[PDB]
Amino acid sequence: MSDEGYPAEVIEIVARTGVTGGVTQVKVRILEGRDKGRVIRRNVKGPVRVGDIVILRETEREAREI
RNA sequence: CGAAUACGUCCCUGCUCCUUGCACACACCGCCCGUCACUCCACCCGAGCGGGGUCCGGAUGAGGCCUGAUCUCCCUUCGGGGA
Repeated sequence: MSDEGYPAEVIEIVARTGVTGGVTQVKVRILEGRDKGRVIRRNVKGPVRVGDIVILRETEREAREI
C-alpha cells in the first residue's frame, strides 16, 4: 500500500526545530508528480542525511522559519 | 547472553554565566504596612467646679487739699490772727 505520496529528495539541512529538538527543518526537492524540481521547505521528524528521500502526502504546505 | 533509540533540545526539572531592577545583606524561609487588643507616656477637644487679673459701666465712696456759714478756745498793737 502506497497512496498518492510524492517523493522528495533532501538537498540541504537547516536548523533543528521542535519544542524538544526532535524535529529538523529541511530543504527538499520533489522528484515526481507535476513539480519535478520545485524545492520546498518541510519539517521532518527523525534522522536525516542529505540524499535521503521523504515522501509527502502533499506539497502545498511550506512551513518556513529561521 | 546482549539490545532499542537520539547523535538532538531547553518544553519540564535543575545548574553556570551575562545583563537589568531592588526599600534585601543572619541576604525572599528577606524586608515591611495598617486596623484591633495589653502596659506606660504627654498632648489636645473639653461638660462641670473653684479662684485671680483686666475693660466697661452703674451705684456708694474713706480720707486729704480748696473754699462759705456757724460754734468753741488762745493771742492780741483791737487791725485781726491761729488751732
